[PDB]
Amino acid sequence: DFNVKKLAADAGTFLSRAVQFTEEKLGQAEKLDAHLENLLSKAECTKIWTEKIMKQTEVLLQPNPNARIEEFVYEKLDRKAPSRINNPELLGQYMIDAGTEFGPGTAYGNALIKCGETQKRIGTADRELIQTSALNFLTPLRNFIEGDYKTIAKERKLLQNKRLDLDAAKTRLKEFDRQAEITRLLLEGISSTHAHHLRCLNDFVEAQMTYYAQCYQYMLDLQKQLGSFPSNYLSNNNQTSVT
Amino acid sequence: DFNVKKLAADAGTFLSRAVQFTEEKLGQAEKLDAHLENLLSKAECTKIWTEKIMKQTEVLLQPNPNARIEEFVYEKLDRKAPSRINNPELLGQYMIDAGTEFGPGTAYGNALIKCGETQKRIGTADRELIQTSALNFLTPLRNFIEGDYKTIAKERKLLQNKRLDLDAAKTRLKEFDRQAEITRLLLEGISSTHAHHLRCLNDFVEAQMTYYAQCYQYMLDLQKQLGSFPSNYLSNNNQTSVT
Repeated sequence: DFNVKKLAADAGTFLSRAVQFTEEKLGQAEKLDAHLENLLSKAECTKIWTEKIMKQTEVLLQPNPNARIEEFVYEKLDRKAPSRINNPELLGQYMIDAGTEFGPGTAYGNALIKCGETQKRIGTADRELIQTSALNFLTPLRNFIEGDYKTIAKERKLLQNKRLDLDAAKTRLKEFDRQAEITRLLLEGISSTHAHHLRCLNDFVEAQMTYYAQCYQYMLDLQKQLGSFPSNYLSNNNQTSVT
Repeated sequence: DFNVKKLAADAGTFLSRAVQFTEEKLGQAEKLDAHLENLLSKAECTKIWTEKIMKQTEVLLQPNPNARIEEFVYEKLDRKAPSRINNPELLGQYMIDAGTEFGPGTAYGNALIKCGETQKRIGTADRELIQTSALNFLTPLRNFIEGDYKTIAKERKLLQNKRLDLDAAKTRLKEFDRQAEITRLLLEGISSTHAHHLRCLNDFVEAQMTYYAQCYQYMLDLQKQLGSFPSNYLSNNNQTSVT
């Protein structure tokens, strides 16, 4: 009865320390009073959070910092680059050829090109889905990464550089005021004036959302375009079908 | 003016013969009169069409016979194998940790876990999407591949085997009737009695379709759960926001 005791005694420490082992892709700022160290740590969480949503919409598997390495490389122009081909275009690309190869004297000939044009028009919607996820969700946050975030990192880097310079200036008894003011104004801008990312998430969920209803209400029309075999080919003299 | 003539003269043959170069993964049956050779060729198109829809729903890129090689390997049991993790589970898996790491004294604390639980409940819907595409669309057609299609290929193989045997029996002048009857009944079963795949496509489009409306009408609720900042935090004394 002592093994299952000692088995839970050194496993509680392993279960308690299972958090601080991963989820790191950048450095850490210099350890300032709690009014400024809390703003600097909140800036570090704001940096890791603003640079950890854009890894999520392009690939479909993002549980790891490999998607953050995929996010750290960035692209501004879309020139000489087409859309990525999706599942519904390839779900109808063969079926067009299968419908013109199978046979026209059969009720599948009024049926396979209906599903083929259905999949080929969900193909343009999924071509739109990769564009509305990359133009209003990937683009302005990336331009804010290479915009004022370099200015914020520059002002806090010169803050942490010249803080030790004024430590050298004040500790010998007998560039930090203006730099700390611009840095603290940037930190209070990215904490208090945070009306930049509520709209980004609230428009990203609408940009994902307004494709699902369109392709659903277009796939509802396939039962109307395909409803002739429970009404006209149901009464066929060759075979009966499902009503 | 003769170069652009000859350039469009040898290129018409290349544009006319751009079809018969690919799209082949099995063999061809033996070349029988047109009432039986047309049924045998229709059986070959029925075989390539029935064995070329199941390659399309699992992977998202199927323009080539590599998806047909992925389709030729088949799996019956789902034992000791979980669901594949999708995009919305991984779209909220970090955001739960980001919400409990960022800060609770801010209106994002009433906002990030809302989007996180939204993405985590689209995660179960995309966990359902890989199951309704693999259980009612991949499973019974695969059981029909290793079911009566082996019987159809066996009866037509013995047809093409003993047809030359009765050619040997009849051409020397001075097992094919019953085999040809069972084979022709199987070919007329897979041509005329074709009420097996209208329901499969008509239920595959409903199985894809009834996820889109559910996740759309669940993402419409995020504007209601997130509508408190255009009504209560809009009148906040720190900052105004968007209405």
